[PDB]
Amino acid sequence: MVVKFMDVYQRSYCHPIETLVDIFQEYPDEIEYIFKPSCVPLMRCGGCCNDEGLECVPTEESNITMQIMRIKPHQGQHIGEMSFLQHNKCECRPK
Amino acid sequence: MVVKFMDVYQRSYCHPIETLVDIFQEYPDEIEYIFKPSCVPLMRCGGCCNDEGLECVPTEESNITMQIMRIKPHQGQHIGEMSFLQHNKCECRPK
Amino acid sequence: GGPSVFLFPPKPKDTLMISRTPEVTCVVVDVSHEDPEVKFNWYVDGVEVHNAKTKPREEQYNSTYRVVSVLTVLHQDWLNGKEYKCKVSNKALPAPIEKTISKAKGQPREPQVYVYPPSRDELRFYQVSLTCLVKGFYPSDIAVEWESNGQPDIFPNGLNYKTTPPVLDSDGSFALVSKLTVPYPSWLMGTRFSCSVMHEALHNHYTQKHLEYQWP
Amino acid sequence: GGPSVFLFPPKPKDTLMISRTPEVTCVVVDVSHEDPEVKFNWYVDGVEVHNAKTKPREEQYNSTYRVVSVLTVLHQDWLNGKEYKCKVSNKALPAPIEKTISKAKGQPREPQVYVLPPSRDELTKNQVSLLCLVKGFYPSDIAVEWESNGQPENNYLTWPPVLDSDGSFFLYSKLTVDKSRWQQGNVFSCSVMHEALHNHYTQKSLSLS
Amino acid sequence: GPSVFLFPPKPKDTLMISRTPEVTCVVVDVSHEDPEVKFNWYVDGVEVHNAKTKPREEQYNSTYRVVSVLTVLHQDWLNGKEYKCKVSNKALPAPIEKTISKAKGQPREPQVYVYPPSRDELRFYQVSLTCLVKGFYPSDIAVEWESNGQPDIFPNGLNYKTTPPVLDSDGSFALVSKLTVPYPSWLMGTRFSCSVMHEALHNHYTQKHLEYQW
Amino acid sequence: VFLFPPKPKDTLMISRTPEVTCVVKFNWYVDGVEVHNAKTKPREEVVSVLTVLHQDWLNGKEYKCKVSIEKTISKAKGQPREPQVYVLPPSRDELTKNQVSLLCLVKGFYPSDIAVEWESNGQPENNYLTWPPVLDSDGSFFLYSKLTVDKSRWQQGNVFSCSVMHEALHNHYTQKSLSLS
Ligand SMILES: *[C@@H]1O[C@H](CO[C@@H]2O[C@@H](C)[C@@H](O)[C@@H](O)[C@@H]2O)[C@@H](O[C@@H]2O[C@H](CO)[C@@H](O[C@@H]3O[C@H](CO[C@H]4O[C@H](CO)[C@@H](O)[C@H](O)[C@@H]4O[C@@H]4O[C@H](CO)[C@@H](O)[C@H](O)[C@H]4NC(C)=O)[C@@H](O)[C@H](O[C@H]4O[C@H](CO)[C@@H](O)[C@H](O)[C@@H]4O[C@@H]4O[C@H](CO)[C@@H](O)[C@H](O)[C@H]4NC(C)=O)[C@@H]3O)[C@H](O)[C@H]2NC(C)=O)[C@H](O)[C@H]1NC(C)=O
Ligand SMILES: *[C@@H]1O[C@H](CO[C@@H]2O[C@@H](C)[C@@H](O)[C@@H](O)[C@@H]2O)[C@@H](O[C@@H]2O[C@H](CO)[C@@H](O[C@@H]3O[C@H](CO[C@H]4O[C@H](CO)[C@@H](O)[C@H](O)[C@@H]4O[C@@H]4O[C@H](CO)[C@@H](O)[C@H](O)[C@H]4NC(C)=O)[C@@H](O)[C@H](O[C@H]4O[C@H](CO)[C@@H](O)[C@H](O)[C@@H]4O[C@@H]4O[C@H](CO)[C@@H](O)[C@H](O)[C@H]4NC(C)=O)[C@@H]3O)[C@H](O)[C@H]2NC(C)=O)[C@H](O)[C@H]1NC(C)=O
Ligand SMILES: *[C@@H]1O[C@H](CO)[C@@H](O[C@@H]2O[C@H](CO)[C@@H](O[C@@H]3O[C@H](CO[C@H]4O[C@H](CO)[C@@H](O)[C@H](O)[C@@H]4O[C@@H]4O[C@H](CO)[C@@H](O)[C@H](O)[C@H]4NC(C)=O)[C@@H](O)[C@H](O[C@H]4O[C@H](CO)[C@@H](O)[C@H](O)[C@@H]4O)[C@@H]3O)[C@H](O)[C@H]2NC(C)=O)[C@H](O)[C@H]1NC(C)=O
Ligand SMILES: C[As](C)(=O)[O-]
Ligand SMILES: C[As](C)(=O)[O-]
Repeated sequence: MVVKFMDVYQRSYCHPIETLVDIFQEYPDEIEYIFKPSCVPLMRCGGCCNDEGLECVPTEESNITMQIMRIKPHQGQHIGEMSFLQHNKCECRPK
Repeated sequence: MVVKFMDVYQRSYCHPIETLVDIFQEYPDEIEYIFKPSCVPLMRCGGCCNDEGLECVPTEESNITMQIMRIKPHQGQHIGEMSFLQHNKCECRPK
Repeated sequence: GGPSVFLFPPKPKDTLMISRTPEVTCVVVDVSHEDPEVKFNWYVDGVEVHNAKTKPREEQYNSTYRVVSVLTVLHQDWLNGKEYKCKVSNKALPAPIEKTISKAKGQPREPQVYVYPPSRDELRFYQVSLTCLVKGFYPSDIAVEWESNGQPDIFPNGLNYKTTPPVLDSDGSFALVSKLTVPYPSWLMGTRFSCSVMHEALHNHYTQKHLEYQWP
Repeated sequence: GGPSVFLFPPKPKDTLMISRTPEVTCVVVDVSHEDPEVKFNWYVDGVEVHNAKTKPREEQYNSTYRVVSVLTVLHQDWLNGKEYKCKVSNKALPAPIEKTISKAKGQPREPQVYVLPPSRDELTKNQVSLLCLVKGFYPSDIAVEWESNGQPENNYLTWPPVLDSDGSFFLYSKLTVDKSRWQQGNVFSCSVMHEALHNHYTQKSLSLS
Repeated sequence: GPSVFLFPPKPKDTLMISRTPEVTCVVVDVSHEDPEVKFNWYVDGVEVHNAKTKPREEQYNSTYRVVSVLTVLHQDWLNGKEYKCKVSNKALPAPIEKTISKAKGQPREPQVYVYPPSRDELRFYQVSLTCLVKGFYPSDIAVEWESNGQPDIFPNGLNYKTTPPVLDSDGSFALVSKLTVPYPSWLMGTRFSCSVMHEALHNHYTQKHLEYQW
Repeated sequence: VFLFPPKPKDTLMISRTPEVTCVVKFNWYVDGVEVHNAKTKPREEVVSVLTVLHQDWLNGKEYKCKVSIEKTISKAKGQPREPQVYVLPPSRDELTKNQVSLLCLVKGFYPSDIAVEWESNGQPENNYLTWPPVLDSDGSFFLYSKLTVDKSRWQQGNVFSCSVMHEALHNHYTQKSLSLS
């Protein structure tokens, strides 16, 4: 079938979407470790706006804590809590 | 609360996840046009694997047609049916 | 204490479309369970009439009934300024309550209808606003609706519009604004939105203004 | 029954501009010529205040009196939700009547202001209608004005707030101007004042261009 | 003619004193014209009058299914006593007789070994834990898996399958049990245990544990 | 009569002869068509062996044996699945003994027809035990094969290989090897 223009534009419009974020990029200081899973699912703002002069940005954020396997080469490894920043509201605003 | 390791790891594991893709990434040569929406939501392989020697790749693919509006700046616009590649099945495979 | 009465006029759309049936509604509140019977007597320009429609009493959360009576009226009767009186008799009332209602007297005046597209500043939101200005009309009885040529695929739940109640303008006429909220892509894709106004001072009691996206 | 009491809140512009004075007004009607005495007691969150001012008694046409008491309040107190109580005592009443008022509770929402130029259809008339759309605000307390080249305008109509589908409010304000003034290129401005606005004030302008 | 099948008690019932071992005598292919069935139970030749017979069962193939259950003492079965079920019906001229007893032969203690998944299996989300049980005699045995992730990680139970015991080259029996679990439950350090019940084991019971090793 | 299918290894290798065994005058009918290429072995104080061709048995043809009673057999129907093959080295506890058990896990295959063998250094290892397939929870089959070897042979570093043959494997064959360390 075809996805009607109405449905396409709505689903792609600026909103919080589940996104897989690499842990190193959220904890670049903890580069001495290896994480399992190396990627975590986080609600992040994504999608397109009604004009090119606007950008999808978060308006209210929140923290979420997840259990991650932290591995240090040849020293040890354990499940540890790690906090991550998630987006609860998004809005299109000028660049 | 804290997200249990079971839940984190399962949701992070190689699977087809709704992903917002820039139309230009799929049509890099259609330069003379503006697209609305500029991005489309496509099922694409993403997530982490059980071993660093493995990668998440698609094993079953298909196309999906969407109504996208095409704009030529100083001429006009029109709604057309563009097709995109989506990933139906994903598996961890040796590199 | 005692029960109270409220007499409501017909819907403007009903008085202006021959297909529809206008009706005057007499509502009685604060009716006790001990004495729940209410007798309605209707009069039109003084003469009594017996085509009244009785509604089943309605229990309210405050342990009291809401008794209603509905009188259907002729379109020309209401528009010609006839007076409708509801007389209410209840065991808890030492004397029956009377209430009258009639169309506002005054030279009818034709509404002007103007439609405005969204402001460019509003594009920062997914939903955009279409505006319909209706001014210069008398009496205040008027009906305003929105339509679209969009198939039910576009608006399966209908259109989300709200309208200000009419208020008096500087020239003795009434004026209002109706705001229609629609998703931007429905405006962008060329959907044609229409503001339909029904008023007695209009030819055929009906007019319409249309609105759609414009390209340079 | 007997005398009736109605308690009115401050004007939105008075609570928002520090230069102005917000006041709560306690109006007593249906006062008889037999028992014309009226005493007021004012309370802020239950604590009694004594800065109220009673206006001179006003005889009405239905052979009753209208007694008014005005209480000056603090801007922050009203905006912080403090409760203002008027207690009215009159020999014709079994017990005193008590009325309370306070700002509406709930998360305030910032309004967005949009100015709409006149439609092409109306450009055949001697006067055109400029519209100011204010939507998405809470609470409903708000003030709207028009200006042009500095001088304020006078011939404009503002409708009261309407409850929108998402629980916020919206309104329109209509400015009537001579078509020549519009087509001459003058700049017209819509000024809005609301709690949730930066400095309680925003302004949007439009002109033919 | 109707057929008879005589089944022995569950190995788990004979090894736990808290349980009740029972020998079951099933009869199939019972016609509607001659539905009656008689049961005569014998142990060491002596007849017993303690079996409880369960009511017939209409089967999907229009035949009746009659079952009689006989309780036994733990010490009786483990000592090798012989049990016989005799069936009588008009559809068979001679009453069928079946016999069951515990296998004779020197009992042998099972050896239990556990294995983590092969590295090549990690390309799947579900991985396999293996428990080898060999060297035991007689074949009567019970094998189950357990985890300290029960019930909080595995509320619905554990997903494992076990081969029927087969005679190995040394005259003893051997089997393999495969437990399937999600990889992260294995990675996160959850303990998994292969539990074996057999008459030649101390307290009729032993356990081997498996954990992720770094 | 007991009509046994051919051996999985015979049906998968061209060099070998797959044959149905009509264990008890014989008459064979392939999907109806009668054949007389059958044979009858010496009566043992009887067996009729029907030579079949590889592709026909693997393509699901039906073979009836009618002796003078009719019984038929054919390959199992259903979406075939490729077997996964894993080899597990001896457990630490077993290394305290003079013999050690090498395990070959084969899971996720359909139909159940399969053949497993062991070998080392180019010579076939014979002291192994293979359990019949077990129906797994996902509708496919799995099995284990256990090779027993003297611990000395393992500790010396010799490589042992599990060979598996199944219709759904590329070339009908795959191999996994295993050694000390
Ligand atoms: C026991 O409970 C019941 C019901 O429960 C309650 O119902 C709702 C409304 C909430 O209160 C809930 O919290 C609660 O569950 C109580 O019944 C109520 O009683 C009061 C009186 O005490 C009535 O007030 C009047 O309301 C009318 C408006 O009524 C319309 O709009 C309502 C909006 O909610 C709606 O509920 C009504 O059903 C009615 O709706 C209309 O119905 C008609 C007919 O079906 C239909 O054609 C219309 O389309 C439809 N419209 C809408 C929008 O729904 C209001 O007009 C009255 O105001 C006049 O009178 C007042 C007192 O005299 C005065 O203060 C006003 O200023 C105004 O004054 C002037 O009066 C003169 C003549 O008197 C008149 O000529 C003038 O025009 C008028 N105005 C001016 C400027 O001069 C009045 O306020 C409620 O309607 C009624 N509710 C219902 C559902 O019936 C009951 O009171 C409770 N009992 C006790 C002891 O507590
Ligand atoms: C004798 O005469 C006097 C006065 O003289 C008369 O004045 C005029 C009106 C002409 O008729 C003259 O010819 C005549 O001489 C009568 O006094 C009147 O009494 C009625 C009640 O009987 C009062 O009605 C109330 O009015 C308020 C609104 O009042 C403001 O607006 C009026 C115009 O719209 C204006 O006239 C008033 O002066 C007042 O003006 C405000 O003043 C303040 C400070 O002074 C200022 O800050 C404001 O800016 C200003 N506003 C404006 C617009 O100018 C109305 O809100 C009331 O409605 C509530 O009460 C009703 C009945 O209780 C109820 O039905 C309503 O639903 C509503 O109450 C709801 O429910 C509860 C109440 O139970 C309430 O708590 C809720 O909040 C509310 N719900 C919602 C959703 O809101 C009410 O209708 C008149 O104001 C009053 N007139 C004056 C001038 O004081 C007297 O009645 C006569 N005697 C007899 C026997 O008839
Ligand atoms: C009408 O439908 C009936 C129901 O479908 C048919 O009944 C079936 O008839 C066939 C033969 O006609 C019998 O086949 C025998 O099965 C024995 C094993 O039975 C166990 O397993 C089956 C299937 O797994 C199960 O349904 C049975 O109920 C039984 O389960 C066991 O029950 C005991 C009793 O409590 C319990 O303790 C066990 O835990 C439990 N186990 C399991 C796994 O469930 C076989 O052992 C028989 O083997 C024969 O061949 C052997 C090798 O030569 C030989 O050594 C044996 O001596 C024996 O001769 C045999 O294959 C089915 O059991 C029977 N089903 C039931 C439920 O009774 C009926 O035949 C049919 N009538 C028609 C078509 O005319
Ligand atoms: C790009 As066209 C609408 O001219 O086919
Ligand atoms: C949803 As609200 C009460 O903050 O307008």
